[PDB]
Amino acid sequence: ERLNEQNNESYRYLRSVGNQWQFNSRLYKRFDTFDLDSDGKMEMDEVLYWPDRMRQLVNATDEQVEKMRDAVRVFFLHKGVEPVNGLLREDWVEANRVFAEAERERERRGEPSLIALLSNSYYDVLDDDGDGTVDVDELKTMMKAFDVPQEAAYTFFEKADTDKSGKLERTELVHLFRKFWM
Ligand SMILES: [Ca+2]
Ligand SMILES: [Ca+2]
Ligand SMILES: [Ca+2]
Ligand SMILES: [Mg+2]
Repeated sequence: ERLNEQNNESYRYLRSVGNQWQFNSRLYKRFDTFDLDSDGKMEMDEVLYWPDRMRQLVNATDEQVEKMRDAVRVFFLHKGVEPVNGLLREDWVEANRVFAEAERERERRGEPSLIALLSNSYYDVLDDDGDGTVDVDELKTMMKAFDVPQEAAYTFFEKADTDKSGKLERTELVHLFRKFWM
C-alpha cells in the first residue's frame, strides 16, 4: 500500500534482486527522538544533525568525517528517509520492517551490512587517540554526541565488551549498533 519501489529505498533494493517481501511504543519513541522539530516527519537534514554534533567533539580527519556523514546518509536513506519527502511517522514502522528484510537479503547475498558500515564509520571517528580501539571514555563522547547521559556508556560498554578486553573492537561496536537497530 503506502511504501513501495517508488517511495522507499529498501523496497527498491528488495525488488532489484527479486525478493517480493511485502509488509502486512518503544519503536515510535525512536522516531520522535529523530524528529527534531516534532512535525511528524523525519528529514535528512535532521538525521545529519547527529554526525555533525559528533564531529565537533573530537578531531577526526576530513576523510573520516566524510565517511561518517555519507554512511549516516546511506543508512537513513535505506531506513526510509527520502531525499525530498523524508519519512512520515505513519510510515516509520513499515520502513523499519522492510529495512530489516533488506539487511537479511544483503547478508544472504554476501553484501556489506549497512549497520556495519555505519558502525565502522563511527568507530574511526570515536578512536580519537588513534590507538586502534574505542575505550569507555571514547564511548562517553558517543553518548554525548547522541544527547544520551554519558554514564550510560558504562552500561553499553559492558554489554558490548564481550571478550572482556576493556576496549571495543570493531565487531563489538557493530554488535552494539545492531542490537540497537534490529
Ligand atoms: Ca521533523
Ligand atoms: Ca582509542
Ligand atoms: Ca573487547
Ligand atoms: Mg527542520
